[PDB]
Amino acid sequence: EEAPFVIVESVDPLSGTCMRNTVPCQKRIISENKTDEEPGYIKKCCKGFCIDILKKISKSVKFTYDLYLVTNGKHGKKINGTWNGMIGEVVMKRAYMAVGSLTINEERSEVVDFSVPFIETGISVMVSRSNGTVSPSAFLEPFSADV
Amino acid sequence: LLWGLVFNNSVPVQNPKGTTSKIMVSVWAFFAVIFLASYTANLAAFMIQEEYVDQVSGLSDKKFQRPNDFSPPFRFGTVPNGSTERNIRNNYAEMHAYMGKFNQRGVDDALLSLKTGKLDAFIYDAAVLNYMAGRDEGCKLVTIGSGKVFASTGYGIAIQKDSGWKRQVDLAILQLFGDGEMEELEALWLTGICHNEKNEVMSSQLDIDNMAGVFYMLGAAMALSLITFICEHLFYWQ
Amino acid sequence: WVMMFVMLLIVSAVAVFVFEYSFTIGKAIWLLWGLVFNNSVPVQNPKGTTSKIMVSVWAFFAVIFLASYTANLAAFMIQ
Amino acid sequence: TLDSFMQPFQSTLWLLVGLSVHVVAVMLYLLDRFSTLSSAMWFSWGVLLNSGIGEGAPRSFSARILGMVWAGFAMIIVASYTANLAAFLVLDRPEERITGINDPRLRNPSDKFIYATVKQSSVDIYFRRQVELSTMYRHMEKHNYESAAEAIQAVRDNKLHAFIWDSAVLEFEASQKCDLVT
Amino acid sequence: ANLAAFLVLDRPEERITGINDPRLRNPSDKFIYATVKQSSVDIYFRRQVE
Amino acid sequence: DSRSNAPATLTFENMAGVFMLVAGGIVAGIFLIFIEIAYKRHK
Amino acid sequence: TGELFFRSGFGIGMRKDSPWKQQVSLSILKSHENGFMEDLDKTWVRYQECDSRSNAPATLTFENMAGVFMLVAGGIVAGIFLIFIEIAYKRHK
Amino acid sequence: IVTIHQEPFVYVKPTMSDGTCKEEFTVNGDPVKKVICTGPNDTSPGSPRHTVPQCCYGFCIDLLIKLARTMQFTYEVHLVADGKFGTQERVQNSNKKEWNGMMGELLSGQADMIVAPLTINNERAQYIEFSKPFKYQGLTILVKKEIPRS
Ligand SMILES: *[C@@H]1O[C@H](CO)[C@@H](O[C@@H]2O[C@H](CO)[C@@H](O)[C@H](O)[C@H]2NC(C)=O)[C@H](O)[C@H]1NC(C)=O
Ligand SMILES: CN[C@]1(c2ccccc2Cl)CCCCC1=O
Ligand SMILES: *[C@@H]1O[C@H](CO)[C@@H](O)[C@H](O)[C@H]1NC(C)=O
Ligand SMILES: N[C@@H](CCC(=O)O)C(=O)O
Repeated sequence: EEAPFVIVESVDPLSGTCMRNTVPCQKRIISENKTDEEPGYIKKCCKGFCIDILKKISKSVKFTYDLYLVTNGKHGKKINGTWNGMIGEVVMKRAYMAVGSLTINEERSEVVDFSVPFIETGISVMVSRSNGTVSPSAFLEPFSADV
Repeated sequence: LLWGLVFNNSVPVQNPKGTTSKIMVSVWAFFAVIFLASYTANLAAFMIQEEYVDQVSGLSDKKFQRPNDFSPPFRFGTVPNGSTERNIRNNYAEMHAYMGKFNQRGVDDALLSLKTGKLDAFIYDAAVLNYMAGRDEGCKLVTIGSGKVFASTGYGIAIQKDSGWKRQVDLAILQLFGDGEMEELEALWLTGICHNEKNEVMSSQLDIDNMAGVFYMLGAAMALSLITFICEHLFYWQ
Repeated sequence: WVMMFVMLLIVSAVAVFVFEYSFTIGKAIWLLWGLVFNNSVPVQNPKGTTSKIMVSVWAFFAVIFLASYTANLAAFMIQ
Repeated sequence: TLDSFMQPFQSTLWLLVGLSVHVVAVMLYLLDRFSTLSSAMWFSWGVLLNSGIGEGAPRSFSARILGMVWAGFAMIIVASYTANLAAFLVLDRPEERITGINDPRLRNPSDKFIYATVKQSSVDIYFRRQVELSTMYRHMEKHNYESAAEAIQAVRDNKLHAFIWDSAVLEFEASQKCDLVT
Repeated sequence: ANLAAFLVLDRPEERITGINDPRLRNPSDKFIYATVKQSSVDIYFRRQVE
Repeated sequence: DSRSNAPATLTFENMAGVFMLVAGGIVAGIFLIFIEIAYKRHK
Repeated sequence: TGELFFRSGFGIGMRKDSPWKQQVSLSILKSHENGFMEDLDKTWVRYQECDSRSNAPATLTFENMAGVFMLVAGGIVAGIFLIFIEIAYKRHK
Repeated sequence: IVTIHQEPFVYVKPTMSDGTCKEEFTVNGDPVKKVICTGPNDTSPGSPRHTVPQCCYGFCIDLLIKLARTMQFTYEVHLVADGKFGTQERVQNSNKKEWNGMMGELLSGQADMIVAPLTINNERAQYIEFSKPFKYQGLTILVKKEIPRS
């Protein structure tokens, strides 16, 4: 889950499921550390832009899918010579794919294969707008230097 | 007489006794009145609609390159464990250590801190920042410039290496652009309320930072006045 | 406007008995009235310090008001 | 309307402006003797106020160059004041008005925007049948009211942000009490 | 004042909104627009029937 | 029928902030008469 | 005028099953992050000399001067004639 | 390599008499690299076209030189025959269809790369392979500005 690309919702309390225009996805939870819990999950469903893109791709080219949320480590970061996160999942089999917010860069594109980008992104600076304007020489702004 | 009369009739002066002299000053006064009125308006028009300028350029500025060498130190932060931090580390080694104390936790916490005043600038992905700035309670936050990205990349689908599905996935993705569903999806999911078309904040009270020019010209006039007086007095001393 | 006129009369009388301690009544009214309207009309200024101090603030009042009015009247054209 | 004096200028500017008038008056006296204190004080302070009082003038060539430029600074202050007051009386703070049914606020409901209609009406039929507005119906059915007259009272008390109903009824309601708008 | 009113206000004369403008969707004989032959712009317009 | 722009004919509201200063000088001018007449007799 | 409706990007066209497929793609991605790509934009694409802004409120120029300065000048060349009238009328009555 | 005349990206200028064209410096005195191009003159190809050497400089080929620096491979650029980006047509009323433009030379062994502005779409992606884009853009409309108010 990240941005307006993937939004994770909660299950409707009545029917134990959730409505249309949404894909059910199951997020794993770990409770006990002394004795780890085997196949203990919770059920949710999530929607967003990438979900719609995946739905259209699956409708176009025929295949079946089953989303499941990441376990730990956000997107991905090479930590002491071992990946973790979404990239760590896909590079260690048992994932085979990955969707959502994941930029393309040289270091990350040497262990996986990327598709054609469907949006333009980058690095931007965000500041709070000041309740003022600029006018250092507004008095001399009108007229011309020759008159 | 003429210089006082042109600038809206202030200083006292003795008028000429002659009749043709009285005639000429009349048309000169008409010209002066026309002149002045126009100038005032013009100034109203310039002031009424003036575009604002953000007080920062980009990632190559004195504010960023030299943080402490400024008036009240400039504070900014970045959420770690991401692509932006890795990109910043390689190309700007000096300014990476300065933001260690200002590492945030999440986007919501960073936005809250920016609203309160703990931070002054935020560095993160442009696509999400545009959405977050375009959908806010009020119009306090801006995206800098017109959205001049620095490291242009794009979001993609990660697939396992050496697999046949890559070509079909790429063709299916490329198909959507041609038929135009991408436009509909972007309009449905990424549009916001604001548009950032450089609207008039309707500035107020004309702080001292504006008329610094006119007081500088007055001071320069004073300097030349006493310089000329000293020179003339010493010349007349002989 | 009408309260401005009546206060102009009041201030004229004020200047009258301030000068009491060739400027008695009509000339002074004419001068003050002239002073509001961009100082167009030639006048005969008094020669008392207290009278000058009294006239200065009226001057101020005149300058502020004229400015308001032009600006305010410009709004009708723009809306 | 405005703060007659306080709106166009800061409080800090006036003291600087008032002090600056006193600065030159001291200087004008200096040039006269080097090559009338009250008379010189009247001149510079009088010019900025546009009032005509006083007969003293700088006879020496020293203050003639300085006196002329001082008159220019008098008009620039007043001229800027007039333009600023015009700018404040014309512009307005930006605001967002719902453009219609395709506005982003309604299409993707948040947790702080509430709108509803009258239960068991023709509006409920319109939204239920269409599929593209399925995400909009769920938010509406939780806050729907019982009657049109009761629902309008809720908008006044800030328990509801928007109300969807026929334009014929609502257009009449806006005129009677113009603290609402369509 | 009148002078200020004349200065400030002006008419943009409806300088084309974009691809959904009514001037382009159903064209008359008083508006002409064209592109370069055998380009990617031709592929975009020809491929879809709308 | 005020629509939304609604140009405002300014009322007495602005007059309070301006007429007080000029009216205040009247009661502040009579006080300085006493020092003026005293200074003439003193010097 | 207007916004953008068909969004894509320029690319380096190569034939399929080419040995240069892998190396070229990595080189382009490296050029973006190290700042070399934006240097080209400043040199060849980014320099503006024409005025920005749509309305572009422009100050008055001499064209206004000719309409007003000539009027007062015309009085000067016409005022000299009137002086002769006054002095002639001075001795004529 | 095969390129195309495009004003912002690929400039085309005639060479000097001796065979090496002019030396040029930027605003800050930075030398501008130039590559010899062998393209046909007489931009309208109706008249018999004769190849004539020229020299090019601009955005695309400056990127080409640095790209060729790391891979250590030489190059020799020429210009497309008829100045068409390329579309797929039908010829001689037959059952076989072929490309017409700079895409034909790439397919028919007369070229190996296209360092030129060539957008990515579904039609061209089934025959050639595209690299990651080095510049994002879109389509827009150009119209004449109105007259200012006197
Ligand atoms: C960024 O990654 C580092 C990895 O070193 C995270 O540090 C760990 O965070 C977890 C969760 O709080 C702790 O249990 C570990 O003990 C931390 N490791 C160390 C060595 O301190 C860090 O929390 C991550 N930060 C964010 C914002 O995701
Ligand atoms: C020409 N004198 C003016 C003026 C002079 C002095 C003070 C205020 C003003 Cl408003 C100049 C600007 C508008 C018209 C006007 O009355
Ligand atoms: C780093 O390298 C390997 C795992 O990649 C491991 O043997 C080693 O202990 C790691 N170091 C630390 C400090 O975890
Ligand atoms: N979108 C980034 C993570 C967020 C960031 O680094 O700003 C990535 O793909 O790594």
